[PDB]
Parts: sequence; structure tokens; C-alpha cells
Amino acid sequence: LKCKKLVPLFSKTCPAGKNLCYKMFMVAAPHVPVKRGCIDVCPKSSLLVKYVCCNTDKCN
Repeated sequence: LKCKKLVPLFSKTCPAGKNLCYKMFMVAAPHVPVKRGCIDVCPKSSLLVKYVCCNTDKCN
């Protein structure tokens, strides 16, 4: 469960509480993310924002 963050924050292993990686972006530019961190439960996506989760290293 190795999730990366946004600079200057480097890579870090999701600490107790989070075991998944979350990546929120705008449903328009499916290339450049907005925010990336750790999460416990994967929320639902919307028609505006999209929160894609993954259970892999350097996924988010």
C-alpha cells in the first residue's frame, strides 16, 4: 500500500487508517490530476469530479 503524494511531498506508505490510494481530478483532463493522497474508503464519483481509487503501488 504505497501511495505517492504531491510535491514537495514524496512517496509514503499509507499509514494505519488508509490502505488505498485516491486521485481526484476534473472530468475534462484525464491526464493531469488535482489531488493525490491516501484514503480508507473509496467514495463515489460525480458528474463533476472523479475520485478513482486503486490498490496498487504508485497507482495514484
